[PDB]
Amino acid sequence: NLDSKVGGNYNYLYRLFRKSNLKPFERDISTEIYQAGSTPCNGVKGFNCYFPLQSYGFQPTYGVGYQPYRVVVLSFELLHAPATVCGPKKSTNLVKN
Amino acid sequence: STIEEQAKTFLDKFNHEAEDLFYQSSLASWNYNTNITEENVQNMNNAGDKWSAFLKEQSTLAQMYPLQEIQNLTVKLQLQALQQNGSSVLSEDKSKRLNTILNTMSTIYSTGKVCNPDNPQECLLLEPGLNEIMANSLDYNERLWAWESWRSEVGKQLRPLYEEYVVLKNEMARANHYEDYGDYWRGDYEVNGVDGYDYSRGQLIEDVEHTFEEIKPLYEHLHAYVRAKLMNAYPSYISPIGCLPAHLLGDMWGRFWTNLYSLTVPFGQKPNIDVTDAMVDQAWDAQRIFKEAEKFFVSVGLPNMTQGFWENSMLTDPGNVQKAVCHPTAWDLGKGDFRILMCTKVTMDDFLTAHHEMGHIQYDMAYAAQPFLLRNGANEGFHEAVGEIMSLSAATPKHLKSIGLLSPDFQEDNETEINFLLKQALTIVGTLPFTYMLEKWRWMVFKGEIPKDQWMKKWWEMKREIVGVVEPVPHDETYCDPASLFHVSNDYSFIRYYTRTLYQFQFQEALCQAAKHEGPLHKCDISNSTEAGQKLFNMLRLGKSEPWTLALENVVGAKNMNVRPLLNYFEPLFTWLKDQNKNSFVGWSTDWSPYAD
Repeated sequence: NLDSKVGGNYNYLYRLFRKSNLKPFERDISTEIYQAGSTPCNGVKGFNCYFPLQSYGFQPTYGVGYQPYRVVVLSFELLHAPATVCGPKKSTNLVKN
Repeated sequence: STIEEQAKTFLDKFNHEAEDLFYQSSLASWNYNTNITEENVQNMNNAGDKWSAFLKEQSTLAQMYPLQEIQNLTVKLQLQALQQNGSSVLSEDKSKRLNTILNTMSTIYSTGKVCNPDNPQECLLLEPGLNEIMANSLDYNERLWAWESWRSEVGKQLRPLYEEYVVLKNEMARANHYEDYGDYWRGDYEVNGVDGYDYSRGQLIEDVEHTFEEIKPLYEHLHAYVRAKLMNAYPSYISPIGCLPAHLLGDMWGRFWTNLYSLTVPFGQKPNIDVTDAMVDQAWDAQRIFKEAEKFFVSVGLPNMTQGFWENSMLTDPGNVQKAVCHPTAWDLGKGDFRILMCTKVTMDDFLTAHHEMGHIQYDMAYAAQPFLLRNGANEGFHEAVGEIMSLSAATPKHLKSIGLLSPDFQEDNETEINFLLKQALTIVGTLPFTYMLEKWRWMVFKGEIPKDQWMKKWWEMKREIVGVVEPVPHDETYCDPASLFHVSNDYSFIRYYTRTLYQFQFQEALCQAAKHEGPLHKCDISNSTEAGQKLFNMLRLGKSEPWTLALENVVGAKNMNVRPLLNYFEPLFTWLKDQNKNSFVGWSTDWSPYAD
């Protein structure tokens, strides 16, 4: 109901091809052309040279299973630094005497 | 470094790009079919040419990956369709003229008409105009005027266009290393790469010929039954040992005999099963017709329909302002977008049609997890066969009494069931000889065994032998019967109709044995039985990614087509036809002619 629009949204891309698998918690923004074989590429599309970034088709008419989902991943890591963020507290009534 | 790694990389990226353009190409055709506008006619040609030229550009990189170095079966099948260059193998002059002949023959068929001999001012087009009149017309001259005069301005006019259609399509198969163009359509059944399951292309010729031999004793008893009913009308023109006229088959080309079911009713003193009058009292609309059919797929274990399917369905035609084609068709766009364009009225046929149209959508959901290149039926006959077996279980009296259409006190006996098996036989039994006749004729002409002058000489000669039909007026080589046909002129597969009958009856017998149904096969109902849907779901998700001979064994246990389910399902009708034909002559002769005495 938000991202998908009539005509398609090409702003959101993804990396289809990479020479190996990424390490945990790694981000690679490199746009360098992926080389499948031994044929030289040098940033020019051609035989065994493919542009890795591909587009997500976004329209409201697509099926429910393939609808894009906005995913928010919270990374919980406990380091040796002093703890700060904590859960919410609760305040009760005050009585005297 | 290996070719398999380079071929798989090309296929991984191609599946994404080909799926994006095919969706927009199918969406442009959807907006054009549902709404006639000047913007949609341009978007269909624009999006259609972008997807058509996309396969041509990717075919250049597809031929650079030989299949000899690939040991994977799924990779070679994805590169099998991409290896063919299509019309690019033809010369520049023959490639441009090929689309011209196809568009010319399709335009003449749509714009063709036969003016009334009695009313020269009124001129009615074939579809719907002439196709509707030929159904209910009982007159001898009225049917002959529309049947004979059509091929005069069409069959004779399309002859030079058909001669060019044969020459252009033969040069494409020769560049593709095919024996002829008749072998091109037989390449859809081709299976290679697996030991013992290999299926040769030339084997189909012997398969359709051998299975048709066991069809003859069933077809001869039905052909003599229809001839005995129409013998009293014209005893002079219709001989007991002769053949039936071509124009009296119930329509133009004699594809289906259902139009003759009115006069062929064995017992007119008993009511017939009809859900039309039952839905009127229940007050049902087009919204609940698809809803009740969706629960039929849930009772067998198959998944339900997505919310976008029922919301985007087109339930009617809003007058002439926005016009949509009422011909039922299941359109599959992609990425889970499923839509059906049909004009839904309240009739007994629309109930069985809803199960057929939703059968194609339910069939696409199983293999939808496969890549775009692997999304397809295993052959051309499995597409429509899956939707028919869903309608066969719905037409049974058991399923009608379940939801309340048919009264539970309705008497079901031999007299009621024989009347029902005869209606299906006219559509089924009458189709097999006619489909085997015209398809075998095309294979002989495309091969070169029949000279151009003998086209019509062998057409009617082999017609009395197969379907037992003789022409009232003899025709010369100028006329061409297949040129006016919808499937031949539009370059669609005509073989899918013959094999569909054999595939749908095999699946009907196998699913009823898995659910432990007893009695005759036409009494079987697959509703409420979840055991049969599980065995079928395994094959439905395979598609063409696996050999159709291997996927067929996982259901019926057979590696090829078999006539046994064809005879068993028609066995109750075959026993009744044999007793009624004792007073007549079983079979026909090819030496009888209406103009030769």
